[PDB]
Amino acid sequence: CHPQGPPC
Amino acid sequence: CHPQGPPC
Amino acid sequence: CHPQGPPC
Amino acid sequence: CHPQGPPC
Amino acid sequence: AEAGITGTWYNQLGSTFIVTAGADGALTGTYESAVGNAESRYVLTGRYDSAPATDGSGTALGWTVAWKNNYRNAHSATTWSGQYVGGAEARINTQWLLTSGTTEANAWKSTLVGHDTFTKV
Amino acid sequence: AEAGITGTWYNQLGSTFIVTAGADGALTGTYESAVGNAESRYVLTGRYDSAPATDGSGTALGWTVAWKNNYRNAHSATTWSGQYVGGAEARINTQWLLTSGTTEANAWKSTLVGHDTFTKV
Amino acid sequence: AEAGITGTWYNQLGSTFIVTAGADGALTGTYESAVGNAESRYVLTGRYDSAPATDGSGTALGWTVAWKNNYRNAHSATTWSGQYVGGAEARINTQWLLTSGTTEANAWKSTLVGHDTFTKV
Amino acid sequence: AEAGITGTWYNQLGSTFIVTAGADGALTGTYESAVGNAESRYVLTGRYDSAPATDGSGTALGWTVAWKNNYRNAHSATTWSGQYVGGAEARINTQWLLTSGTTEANAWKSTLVGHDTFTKV
Repeated sequence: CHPQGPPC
Repeated sequence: CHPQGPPC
Repeated sequence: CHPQGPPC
Repeated sequence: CHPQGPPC
Repeated sequence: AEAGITGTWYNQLGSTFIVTAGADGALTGTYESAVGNAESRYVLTGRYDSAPATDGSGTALGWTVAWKNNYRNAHSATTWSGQYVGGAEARINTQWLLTSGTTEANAWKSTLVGHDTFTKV
Repeated sequence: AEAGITGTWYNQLGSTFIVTAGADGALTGTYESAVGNAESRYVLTGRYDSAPATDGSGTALGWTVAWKNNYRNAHSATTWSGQYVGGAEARINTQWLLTSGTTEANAWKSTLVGHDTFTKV
Repeated sequence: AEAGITGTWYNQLGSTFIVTAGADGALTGTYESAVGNAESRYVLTGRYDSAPATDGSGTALGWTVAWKNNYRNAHSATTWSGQYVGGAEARINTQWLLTSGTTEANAWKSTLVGHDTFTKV
Repeated sequence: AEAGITGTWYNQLGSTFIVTAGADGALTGTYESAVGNAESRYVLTGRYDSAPATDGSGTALGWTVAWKNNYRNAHSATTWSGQYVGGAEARINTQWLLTSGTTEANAWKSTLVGHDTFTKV
């Protein structure tokens, strides 16, 4: 759920 | 606990 | 001209 | 002779 | 480059980054991951190597984003290394390294590697 | 970290970098490759992710250096991604990507990868 | 996988590789760079990790090609690490490392990194 | 090389690999992670590029290990790319890529990168 993925 | 680390 | 490129 | 090596 | 780099870029996953290429090699801006909320905007800073070119080469550049803002603190940072190619279909082709803070036993697996291509469209 | 990161770091090849870790995640400083002349000093800029830690983890960070100064223009840039570990033997362990500006036919071979460990000694 | 992996794969640059996935994790075959001459065919050997999957995951695999045959000896070797995804549009997505034999002073710049996506079409 | 490569190598984390360098570029052997039980032994296969050298260069090589044996199936594979340097303190310096089988949404984070140096001692 890392900031570098989608979404988030 | 991946086979590429220690131990295991 | 490395074997991993094009051509060669 | 790249700036990231030694020397230079 | 410089002028050409300045602007908004999008990658294939939905991320967007807005950057300003300053006269003396600086790159500053924001990276936004998704949704369209302030919570996905992170600061980015990097550098580009401006060159007289007579043969169509790309402009080498790189930037870093630490994944912390007022809504999230992911304890990690990502660096993108690549080159800007301008023209009709200007793009920035990159390879990235994402490192997470780990304990020393887990250091061996703290860095992910990947690639991203950004376009203006 | 922050305080701990601020200072001079040396790697195994002879390079030195002096950095200031600013309160809100910024990293700014200079990287010097060798000889001990102004001609080997380049500007570096990056970010670090400051975290409350209760288990001895490293602090994730990254920085970029574009290889251009008033004496050299190497048409390339390097990004280092890693983590800072403090203590008696504080170190910054990193993996780096060096990309050179190429023509599109040679793009496939424009990026080198490696690793560097920096210490205060 | 296995069955699915066996066959001919092509990448975006024009290279082709023919591989046989053997019952107990082996991958064997040939990699051909271009022209369509014996002079561009090199032996490849690798392994794949066969798994019972109930959620659509890829099959992890990797292979190596040493760039020497009877017509060329490039003093280098490339390893590809990635996963096979089957189906209508089966593909093998990889990241590769190409290392050239260097002297110790140049070791720091002996490895290139990149990515390749192979398809059956 | 060849002869020189054949044997047992150890890395800084405790792993051991036993390899045979065959006359025509093949590398075959086993990799063992730890404990000293059959449960940590995995098959490895790779290639090396044998060259007439007149200037002390390393021998480029690479190998793959799929992390499955009769006791474990880690759904991943690791490839090591590097060079063998012989002599008093012969070593194999490598960079590795470890890819795990993921679903397509998680593909972006399926590969870890690192480095390892192996010695005979």
